[PDB]
Amino acid sequence: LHHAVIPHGKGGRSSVSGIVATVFGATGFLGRYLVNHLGRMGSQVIVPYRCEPYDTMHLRPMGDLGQIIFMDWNGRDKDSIRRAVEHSNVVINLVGREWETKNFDFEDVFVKIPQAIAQVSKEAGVEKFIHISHLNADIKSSSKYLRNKAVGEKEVRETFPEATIIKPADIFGREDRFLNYFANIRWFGGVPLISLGKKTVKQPVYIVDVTKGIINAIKDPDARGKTFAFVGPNRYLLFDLVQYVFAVAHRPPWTTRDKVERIHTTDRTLPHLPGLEDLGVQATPLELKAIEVLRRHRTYRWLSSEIEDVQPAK
Amino acid sequence: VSNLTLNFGPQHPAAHGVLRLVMELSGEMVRKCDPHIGLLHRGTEKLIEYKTYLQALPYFDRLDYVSMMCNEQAYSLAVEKLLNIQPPPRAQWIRVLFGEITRLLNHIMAVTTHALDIGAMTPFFWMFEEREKMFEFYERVSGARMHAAYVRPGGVHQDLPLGLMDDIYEFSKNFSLRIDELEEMLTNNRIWRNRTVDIGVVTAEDALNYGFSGVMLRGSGIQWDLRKTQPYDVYDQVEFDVPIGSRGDCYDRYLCRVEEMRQSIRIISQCLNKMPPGEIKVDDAKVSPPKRAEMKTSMESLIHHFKLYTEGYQVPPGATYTAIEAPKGEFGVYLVSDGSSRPYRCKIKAPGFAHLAGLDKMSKGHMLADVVAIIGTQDIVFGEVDR
Amino acid sequence: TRPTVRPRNDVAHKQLSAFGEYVAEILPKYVQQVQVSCFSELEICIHPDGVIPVLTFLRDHSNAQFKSLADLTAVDIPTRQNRFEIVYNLLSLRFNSRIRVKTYTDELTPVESSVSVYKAANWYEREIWDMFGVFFANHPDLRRILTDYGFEGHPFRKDFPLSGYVELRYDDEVKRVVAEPVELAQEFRKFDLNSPWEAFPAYRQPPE
Amino acid sequence: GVRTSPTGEKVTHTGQVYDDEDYRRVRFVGRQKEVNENFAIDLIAEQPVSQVGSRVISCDGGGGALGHPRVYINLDKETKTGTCGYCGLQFRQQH
Amino acid sequence: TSVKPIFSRDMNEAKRRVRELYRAWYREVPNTVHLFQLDISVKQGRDKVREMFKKNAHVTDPRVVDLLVIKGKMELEETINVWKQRTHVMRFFHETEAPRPKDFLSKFYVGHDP
Amino acid sequence: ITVDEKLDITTLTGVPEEHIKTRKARIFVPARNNMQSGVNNTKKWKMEFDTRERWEN
Amino acid sequence: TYKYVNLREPSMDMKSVTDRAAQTLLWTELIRGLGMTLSYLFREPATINYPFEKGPLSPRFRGEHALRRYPSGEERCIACKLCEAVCPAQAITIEAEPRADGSRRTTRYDIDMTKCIYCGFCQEACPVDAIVEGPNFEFSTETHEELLYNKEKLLNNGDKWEAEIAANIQADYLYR
Amino acid sequence: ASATRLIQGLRNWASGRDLQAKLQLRYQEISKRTQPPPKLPVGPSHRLSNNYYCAR
Amino acid sequence: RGEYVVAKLDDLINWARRSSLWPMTFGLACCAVEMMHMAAPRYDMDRFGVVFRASPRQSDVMIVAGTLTNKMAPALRKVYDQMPEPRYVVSMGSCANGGGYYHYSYSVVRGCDRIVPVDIYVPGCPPTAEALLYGILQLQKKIKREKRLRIWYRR
Amino acid sequence: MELLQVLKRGLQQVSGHGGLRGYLRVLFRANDVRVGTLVGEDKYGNKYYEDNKQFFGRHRWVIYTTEMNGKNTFWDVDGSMVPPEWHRWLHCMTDDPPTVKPPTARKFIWTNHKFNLSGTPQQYVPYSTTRKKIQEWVPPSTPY
Ligand SMILES: CCCCCCCCCCCCCCCCCC(=O)OC[C@H](COP(=O)(O)OCCN)OC(=O)CCCCCCCCCCCCCCCCC
Ligand SMILES: NC(=O)C1=CN([C@@H]2O[C@H](COP(=O)(O)OP(=O)(O)OC[C@H]3O[C@@H](n4cnc5c(N)ncnc54)[C@H](OP(=O)(O)O)[C@@H]3O)[C@@H](O)[C@H]2O)C=CC1
Ligand code: SF4
Ligand code: SF4
Ligand code: SF4
Ligand SMILES: [Zn+2]
Repeated sequence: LHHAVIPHGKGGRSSVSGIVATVFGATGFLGRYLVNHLGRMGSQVIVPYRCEPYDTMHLRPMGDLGQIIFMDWNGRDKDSIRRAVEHSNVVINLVGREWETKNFDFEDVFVKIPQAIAQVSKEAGVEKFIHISHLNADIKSSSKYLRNKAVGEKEVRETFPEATIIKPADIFGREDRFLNYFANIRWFGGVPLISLGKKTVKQPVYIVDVTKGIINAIKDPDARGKTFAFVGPNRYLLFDLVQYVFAVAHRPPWTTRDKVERIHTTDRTLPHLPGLEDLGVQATPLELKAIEVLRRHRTYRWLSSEIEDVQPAK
Repeated sequence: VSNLTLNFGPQHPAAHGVLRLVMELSGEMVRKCDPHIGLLHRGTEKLIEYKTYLQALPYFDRLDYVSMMCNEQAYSLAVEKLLNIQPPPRAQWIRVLFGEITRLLNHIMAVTTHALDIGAMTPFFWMFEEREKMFEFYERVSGARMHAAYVRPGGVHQDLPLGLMDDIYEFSKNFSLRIDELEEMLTNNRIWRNRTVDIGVVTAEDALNYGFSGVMLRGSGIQWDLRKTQPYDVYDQVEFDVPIGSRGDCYDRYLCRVEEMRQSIRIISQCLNKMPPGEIKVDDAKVSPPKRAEMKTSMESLIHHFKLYTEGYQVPPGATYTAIEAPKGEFGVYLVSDGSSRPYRCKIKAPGFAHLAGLDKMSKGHMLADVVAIIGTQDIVFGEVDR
Repeated sequence: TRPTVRPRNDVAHKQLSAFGEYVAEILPKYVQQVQVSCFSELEICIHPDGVIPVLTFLRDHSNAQFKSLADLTAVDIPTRQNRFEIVYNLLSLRFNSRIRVKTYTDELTPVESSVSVYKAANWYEREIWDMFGVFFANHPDLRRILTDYGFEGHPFRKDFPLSGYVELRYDDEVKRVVAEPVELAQEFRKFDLNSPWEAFPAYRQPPE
Repeated sequence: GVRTSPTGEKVTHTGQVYDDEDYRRVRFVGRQKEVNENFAIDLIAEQPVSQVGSRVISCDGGGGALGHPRVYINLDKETKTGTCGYCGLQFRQQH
Repeated sequence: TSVKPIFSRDMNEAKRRVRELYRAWYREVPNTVHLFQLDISVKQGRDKVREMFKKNAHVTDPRVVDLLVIKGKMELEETINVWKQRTHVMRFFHETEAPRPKDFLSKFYVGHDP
Repeated sequence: ITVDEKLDITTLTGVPEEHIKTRKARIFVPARNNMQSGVNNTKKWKMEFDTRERWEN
Repeated sequence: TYKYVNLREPSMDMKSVTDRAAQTLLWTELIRGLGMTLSYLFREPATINYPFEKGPLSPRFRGEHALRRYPSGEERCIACKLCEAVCPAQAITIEAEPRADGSRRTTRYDIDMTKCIYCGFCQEACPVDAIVEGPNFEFSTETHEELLYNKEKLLNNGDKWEAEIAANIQADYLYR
Repeated sequence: ASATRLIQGLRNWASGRDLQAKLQLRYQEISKRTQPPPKLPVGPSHRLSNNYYCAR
Repeated sequence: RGEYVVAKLDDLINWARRSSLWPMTFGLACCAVEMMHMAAPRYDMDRFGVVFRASPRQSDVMIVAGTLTNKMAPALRKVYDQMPEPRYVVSMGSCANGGGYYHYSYSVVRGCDRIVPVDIYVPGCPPTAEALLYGILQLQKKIKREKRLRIWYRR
Repeated sequence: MELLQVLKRGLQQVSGHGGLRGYLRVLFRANDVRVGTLVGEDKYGNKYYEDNKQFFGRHRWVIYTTEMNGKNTFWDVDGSMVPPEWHRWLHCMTDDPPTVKPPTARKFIWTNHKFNLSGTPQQYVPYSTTRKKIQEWVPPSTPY
């Protein structure tokens, strides 16, 4: 054994597969799914967790035995992150709230934490480090978190040059914070957005496509040192989304223009970057999965739901 | 159209095992009930084929867990019968003793849990205290609480610890008083009675075709017993008498279980009086292991030890069906032996697997609220039914 | 032979031999082989036709009753031109006796509806279907007992390994229990316990 | 006071020590690696060499009915110490 | 070679009965996929049904055909009713089976003699 | 009865998964374990399968 | 013999049916009998405080799987594989490499307490009584990992208490 | 039982006669533990000169 | 300083919430009987405040006892899946805790981890009622150190 | 008339056992408050009490006290706090306490008998024994 060298048997549930890794965050959503694929293919996992002992139990069933091992840490001091990644095939980063809390700010959450964990990543002598951020991270203003995190990718690429720095677009799934938010914003006052109308082009991407993107990126060579993004394959919707996802599924602490300007951010940005198939994985249109996650209503009639089919100028 | 389809429920607070059920009914009345069994099925009979006789025996312990030493007695009698061996007398007597003790267990459970299901929170408590005394006996005997075997082919091993029969006597002394306390707790209660009187009756010949064997045939006409007719061990000798009932009414079956508890006290008593001090295991070194004193210091004892554990004794080929009286009724294993160490194919017979198939007819005439009592009345364990 | 050995009786032996012989005289059509175990349990072999006639008989005739069906089962034996032995095991209520009825079938050849004699045969037959796959002609119902609804493959038959071909687990992807090709943490270590020397000289077969 | 790896792991009476490369070592982070602090072999040389003025002797290994089964060991060759096959405690014939 | 055929003497009536069965399924696909609240489009489900028929299409002996038909009407007899939860009806679909490489040098590249 | 005489090779699709295509089955009479002398292990044909990989958990 | 119940003649004669209208009507049997036999309440209940008190047990009781060693500990286990051979759950593992001294012990001796049914067979089969079911039931691990025992954990279990097990074995070896 | 006055009269007056073996089993009759150490017999065979394994 | 209030209130909602913890008894197989003996008078549950009541909605925590077959498993996870969000799973018996005396054949699921996450594994076959009880107590002592709220205070 | 004996039982046990604060102490400690029964051979911090034999099943009882293994505190009471021999004699295993019949006092037994290691940084983690398997080959460091 050199580095986890010899996978065994049909992948998953005690099949060794290839990797060890680690996942920061993972206490909710995208990390949860990602670990579900890593353990689902049998690899060992290390999930460092916040001081909450209880809420991580939901992640237990997906690790078989002797895998998904837990340890305490906090992003402030080196030695914890140092201790977590000592033995790893790779390491990947998922971090940060969509709002600011007390001690933490939008700065240092996408800034200092990647600085540290990437620094000790290089010092630990580990390869294939994956780092993520939001799509259309730009030095230009109108989104605090976004200019910040853009500087995040700046330093993440400055130190530890070789790594996959990958921007998904608005990520879409079961427990996610985006489309569910639109479903829950319909309440009193009816003023979520469309203040000036239009002006918003957006292409949400369904989650399993993203996480499969990460797992191919992690186990496929020539995914290192190449930055690229994810794209909702077809939809590329206007605000007609809001009235769509509001139409289907019918009808029954946050933050300011940080949040509403966040969701109001508009761009698909730059065409030339390896999109999806350049990483070799299929893409999912919105419809079916949207039904799945939405549920609700009275459930008794399948009906049609009249797909939006914005595809403006597409 | 009308009717319905309703379903089971996951547990009552005492629930032993879970069934589903689908009852096509009329307004608060069940026209058709179709129990779905097989919910808890652990696939024992496929496992036994892979493990030698001495190994597969705990399966015959825990296939029906409530009554245990009885099932032990069934499988052991099967291997002895097919293997041409007799256990020494004292082994037979001990086996009888704990047989009827175990019968006292499964009966007191069936009755009490039948109460707790229906209502009547307390009798469960009063009597399962005494049941805890019973397991206090097992823990001395076999060195564990419930599933500990303490039964082999060719006789039991590890005879009673010195001073056990005193405790046995002491419990058996006043158990009569306490069970009579239950008989005042019930039996002339207008509630319990007036809930179960005519519910789920059976015609004798009908019970024969449906193959019910147990307190069923007892309480409904058709006087029959395996204990009396086909004595399988020294259990022949001791005197006692079985009850019956003429109403076939499911109340008779209750009272018959009771009187079988009392008679079980008689059998326990006489057994304590008759106990010969012969020995535990048979003396044939190749059927059953030697005790350690002979094991060490003596060569052939060592060999028969070592092989009798690794390979295990070989049983000549033959097909046997043995049947005993177990507190749920007639229980039996059909052994099929290639001349070998391992068994080959052995299908146990679960009385619950028969009795359960009868709910179709038995429950045809009473609404579901008493379909509760219809299921609970015939002693049944869904761990034994499935297998 | 006095201690340690079961004393055997020749009374029940002669009686049961007489009775089986009798059955052979009265039913020449279906009867093939009538034997008595040396521990005295009569066992009758029957062609896979007269199961209905033979059992209709053994329930009646007033010189035999067998009102109660003890247990219905089967044994999966490869090496035979017919894989299975359907074993009817009966209980005589009046006379204190039990006799067995063996019949055979392959996979495709059905055995026809023993229900019409004994109601107790109702579930035993279904359980046989699910766990083996012997089909039963015009049974009032056929369903799955003891196995999962979507399950397949008739487990008890030796073609089916100890473990299954599937497992269950749960994952936050689909929010439902799923199935994956069986993967054991431990190999299920296999043992060869069968020793040479033919411990039993009697049952030996002629070599060829 | 067991021989300790350069990593700090305590090797065992059958040396299991992991290699610095092996990822599996991470399972000991934050939790103790358990090993019996008292080796077996170290207690064999602890024992004196028993001597018997007879030619052929027995070992019950701690008394009757508790211990290993009897075996008679041959002390004829005195250029080595005849050892029990169960206990491991040597014997010699005195001179 | 003797035999006791079951519901049909020749492959003709076999083909007849399997046509019947496929009619039944094609009836009750929408009612089920709506009934357990599956996420599959009726078209897709039907396609998997006809697929599962096509998998066995190479059989000849009408005993075997008839027996398979008994299997079919049995499982359909369980899905027409509620006896089978969302789980198994999904379990026909394989979402959580990882895609198995069927091309050689990919198989060789990993599986070492599957 | 109308026995319906029929001639074709018997095959079974009512049994497990795609393992049928890949694996070859072996028939033999196991040769006596040499370190013992006796034949009762022999005399009965057996069927075992091509083995497959195993790893250290 | 048959002794049967409920076959009786209810008397429709007077002085029986008096107490039948009294019985149905006034609930005397119900009230008196039941309410009073519960008013049997006052007997001191049987309850035991488990942290501070413990129920009875037996010298043959079966706890957890401690390995034993001789005086001047030799690792009493010879490696002879029996305890693994008779394990009805198959859960044991033994791999034995002859060590420096030439005597044979086990490299990896493992148990899955999950799989383990707590037979007692491995306690009977051991020729030297190396492994014995402990007196102590001490359990409730927080992970499925922790219930799998190395040879090492079984040793340390044996060192934690022996004179315990020595008292039990010394008591009951006459029975076995 | 524990010292009981007028409540044991209540119990004597409800459910009838009692006080033989209080339901709780807590009063003596515990056998001590094995005053003698056990010594067990051995049945037929276990004897030279009588037997050859063929007969028995 | 309010962190004193934080820790104190933690010991309040925690103190009570653990002091009661009345679960539901799933009770598949012969471990269920032993559990009932924990509910018997001798070993009685009630002293510790644990109450016996049956419904997954009222259920504080769940005891998986008995052998878990493939056929039962989905229903089990549903019973888990309509439950008060704070919840805990105690695996009783050698079977459910990793497969026990079967662990093989097919119909039985191996461990109850493969279905729902688990907290207290109590071995035994059956675990002696005392042992099961010790498992519940140790679960309480896992409830003590939850320290759940002051990390919601994010310090 | 009779009740005075009862209130003298309670008054006696609370008076002699623990004193003024002792009744509250033992009461909240263990909700079972018993008459002081003999001594019970203290050994470690935990003190033992063997009843006069007044009744079975609740024969004997214990207070675990505090500080065991220089770890935890009181209020943590559970099993395994008893050492091995008191585990034997407390469970009815044997009717003879450890001081009257002493243990064999072997040299290699633990002198601590520490707590219960579940949880905490001190915890048992299972792992593979033996030694590697196949001893992979290595290339020579000298080119050509
Ligand atoms: C001289 C001038 C004229 C004077 C005239 C005086 C005439 C007096 C004649 C008697 C007066 C009435 C006596 C009480 C009658 C009450 C109603 C009754 O009789 O109920 C009985 C009834 C019978 O049940 P069952 O046999 O199923 O029904 C027959 C239907 N064919 O139902 C039952 O038996 C079942 C009821 C069970 C209820 C549950 C159990 C209750 C237990 C506690 C009850 C006692 C509570 C006492 C009060 C507490 C303090 C307030
Ligand atoms: N809509 C979206 O959310 C989109 C997100 N992304 C990117 O994907 C990433 C992952 O998304 P998602 O799964 O929703 O992330 P989550 O916010 O749901 O999960 C991250 C976890 O890490 C914890 N965490 C890590 N560092 C800190 C810290 N310093 N302070 C507090 N908590 C911390 C969080 O809180 P706790 O400490 O309590 O565990 C949480 O448990 C995002 O960070 C973003 O870069 C991209 C596009 C869209
Ligand atoms: S008690 Fe446990 S280790 Fe011993 S034989 Fe039984 S299952 Fe195996
Ligand atoms: S039976 Fe005893 S000596 Fe033999 S391998 Fe097992 S523990 Fe070791
Ligand atoms: S662990 Fe043992 S007692 Fe519990 S359910 Fe399984 S077989 Fe029964
Ligand atoms: Zn020796």
